Amino acid sequence: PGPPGPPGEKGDRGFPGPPGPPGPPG
Amino acid sequence: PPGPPGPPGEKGDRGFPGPPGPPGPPG
Amino acid sequence: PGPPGPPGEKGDRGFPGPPGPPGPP
Repeated sequence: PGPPGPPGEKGDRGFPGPPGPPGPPG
Repeated sequence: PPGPPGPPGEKGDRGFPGPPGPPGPPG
Repeated sequence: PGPPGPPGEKGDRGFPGPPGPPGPP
């Protein structure tokens, strides 16, 4: 049988991160 | 003959969280 | 033909998130 195929396409970029923590109480 | 290409890769990790918000005002 | 190739590489990490909301007064 033949060799394995080439590597697949690179995945999509991740989603942007969430907003940061709420700031401290004043 | 070589096989077909592998599957597309997985989606990347979500970005890190942003920094803390500003403090509340003194008043 | 041979087997499928290796899975593609994982995607890049997303962009960092925005600043958090303001703290309470």
